[PDB]
Amino acid sequence: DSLDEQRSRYAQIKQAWDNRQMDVVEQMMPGLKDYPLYPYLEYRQITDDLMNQPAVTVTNFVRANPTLPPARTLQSRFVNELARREDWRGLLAFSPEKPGTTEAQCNYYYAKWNTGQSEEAWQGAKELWLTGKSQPNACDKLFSVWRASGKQDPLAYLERIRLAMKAGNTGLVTVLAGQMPADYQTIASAIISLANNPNTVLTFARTTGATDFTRQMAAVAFASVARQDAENARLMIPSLAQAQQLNEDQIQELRDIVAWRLMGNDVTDEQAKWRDDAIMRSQSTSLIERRVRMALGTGDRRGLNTWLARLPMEAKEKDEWRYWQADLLLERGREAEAKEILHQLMQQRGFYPMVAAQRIGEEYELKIDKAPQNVDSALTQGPEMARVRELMYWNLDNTARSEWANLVKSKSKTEQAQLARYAFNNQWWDLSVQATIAGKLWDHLEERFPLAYNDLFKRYTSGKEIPQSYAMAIARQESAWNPKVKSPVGASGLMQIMPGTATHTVKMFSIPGYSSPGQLLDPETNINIGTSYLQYVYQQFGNNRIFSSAAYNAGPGRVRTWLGNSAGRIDAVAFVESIPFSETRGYVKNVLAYDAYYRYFMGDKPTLMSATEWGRRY
Ligand SMILES: CC(=O)N[C@H]1[C@H](O[C@H]2[C@H](O[C@H](C)C(=O)N[C@@H](C)C(=O)N[C@H](C)C(=O)O)[C@@H](NC(C)=O)[C@@H]3OC[C@H]2O3)O[C@H](CO)[C@@H](O)[C@@H]1O
Repeated sequence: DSLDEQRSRYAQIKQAWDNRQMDVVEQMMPGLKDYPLYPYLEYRQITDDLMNQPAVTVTNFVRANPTLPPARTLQSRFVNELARREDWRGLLAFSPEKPGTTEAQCNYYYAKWNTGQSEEAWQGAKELWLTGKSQPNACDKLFSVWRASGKQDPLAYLERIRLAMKAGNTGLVTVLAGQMPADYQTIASAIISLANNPNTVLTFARTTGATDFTRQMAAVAFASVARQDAENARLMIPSLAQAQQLNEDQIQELRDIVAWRLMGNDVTDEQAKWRDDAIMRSQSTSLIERRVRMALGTGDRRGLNTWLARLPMEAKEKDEWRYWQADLLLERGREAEAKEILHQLMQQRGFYPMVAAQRIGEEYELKIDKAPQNVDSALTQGPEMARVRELMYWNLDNTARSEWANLVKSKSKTEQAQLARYAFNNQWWDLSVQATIAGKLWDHLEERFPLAYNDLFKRYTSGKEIPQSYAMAIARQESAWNPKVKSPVGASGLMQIMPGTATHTVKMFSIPGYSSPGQLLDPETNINIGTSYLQYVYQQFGNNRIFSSAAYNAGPGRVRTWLGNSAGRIDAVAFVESIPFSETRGYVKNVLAYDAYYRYFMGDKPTLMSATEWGRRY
């Protein structure tokens, strides 16, 4: 036998298994014991009949496979199965210690109650209870018996209502208030009315006794009101402060909430004056930073000087604010002071350090730390690495990511760098990036930005205007090179393409052969459709990477709106910094920095922006 022959038998047993040709599977299983992925076959077998599995079988499998990701998750999964059987005694015999998942934890504590360990059951219940998040259905029975015991502190009950409200979990706020303990029954209806409609906040505030609880509840609803109508909330502050006898800090929080909603282009002069007075009296760093961005996005020089100065000392340490301090100093004719800041920025890694270099006409120096010459360690020769090798061979990147996560975890920086280089050497691009992240190897640029799917990117950009380096930068930011990754919202593959976008792109470009979003997990298909849409927004916005990256992330419409706001009054850097969506702003910064890294590894000059992008009016 050989690894090569086992690979064929492995693919064949999975094929038979998928067809439920169990006679073939039973005959083939024994002959695959020496294949690295045999534990995955055993796991599938055990879970196939989990409802009839004795605990001893599960315990034995979990103990025999300590580094197998699914063996680790089987612990919590079986705890849930024992709960389903109502085998409380068995659950604790199988899992004497608190399990890993929340659902399993709910069942673990209910098992404790069922076996006479009430005090311990209550300690766990309270810990699972104190969250604004909706917990697993399994916890319902636990919270119920906990409350029925008389040991549930009513203050803890009211506290979860506060947490739920803050989390925006109004459905939970309502359910809790609907089952309100007698202690707080008098305000139950008011709370339900507040969660149902935040516009009842003034009524809520006036009809309930002002306490820390009602003040916090009202403050959350107030922010919901400000989001729907900033003026309505602005005008309500006096009455709310009087209704709840709010102190200075509490009144300022209300001012901050409204100020956040008056950052639009449509604000009146009265609203703008009120907003700026509120921000002047604020202690909120993020609010002041948003105001600075408003000055940057409108070309307001005096405003930039004023608001940058209002930032607390700590915020002024940030790369962006240091650059904008230098920008102000340059215009003031303080060359030496400004250029020393820019030179200090150039010594660091990132977007601004590269902007600093281009600003003063100096070539940016990439700091590249090399991994060790020898990457072969005990970690690269053990059984877990052998499983990683097989998983990657079958293109099971998500499954391999979990194995790799265990392998790089709790390792020295040296070992994590060797693992990154080992992955890099084997062209396991996503694993290479994953190891650099785990080890925080930020200056190991070669392993952080591998030339992944190079031939495909070249082929699919040769007929387009978007640079190959640019398409790769976008992919790097989107998927960290894992072709099988999907976001919570459904974005898929290397370029994180949404199903709707793929369909719309295929139609717009008359691309053949696309019939299912599942194909987005194929590297070539993903790169084909992704480079197509990227080229679309690129040409639509005049071959400008700031606009195309922002459009790829937030959509063409948002970019048009932002450009209508700045209206040709600002420069490239101010446009990037003033982007109002933090996700898109960070996305653009990362992509521009990554494109420079890719140009470098391709042998081109890594200048941050083209002369056209750098000099254009925004
Ligand atoms: C698969 C997916 O969800 N993709 C979305 C992508 O999400 C990234 C995102 O990465 C950010 C930039 C990050 O800082 N990640 C950490 C792990 C990191 O240290 N990165 C290093 C700088 C590096 O070298 O890469 C994170 N997501 C969020 C929501 O914050 C998270 O980490 C990796 C992925 O999940 O973000 C894109 C938008 O920026 C999105 O379009 C894409 O669907």
